[PDB]
Amino acid sequence: MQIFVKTLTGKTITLEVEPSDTIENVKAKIQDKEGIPPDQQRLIFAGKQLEDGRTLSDYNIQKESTLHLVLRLRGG
Amino acid sequence: MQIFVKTLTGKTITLEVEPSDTIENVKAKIQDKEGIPPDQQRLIFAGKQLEDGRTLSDYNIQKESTLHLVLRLRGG
Repeated sequence: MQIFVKTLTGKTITLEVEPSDTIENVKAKIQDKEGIPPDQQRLIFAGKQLEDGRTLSDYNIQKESTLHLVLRLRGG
Repeated sequence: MQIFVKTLTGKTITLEVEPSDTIENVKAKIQDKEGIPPDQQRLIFAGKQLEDGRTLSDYNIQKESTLHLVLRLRGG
């Protein structure tokens, strides 16, 4: 299925994923596709930050669901 | 998600947090559970002493991760 990722600049990117994909997998797609390491990605769906070890199906993410990508430096 | 907190006496407590919860909010939760003021709490993950203004996700604190709690009096 196809889901969209919205950035804070208003850009929209697309991914082909499956319900079984974990959030870290989706962050890995964004890394290969856009060059951002997962350490710097935060994914938000329905106002909730998504947990790496859970799947897209755990969050009821369906086809043409829109996630929000937020870029973040890691903790110091 | 569930996190674990380890003290200097080997005791393990647990909390139900969100990836976006700030370290300030985790200390308040420990205050809810143990009555210890946040001022007296130092939270540590991977040897790093965490910053109250960062989120758990900024430190790669995830499902069933174990933080360490050290108690210290304020400066203050």
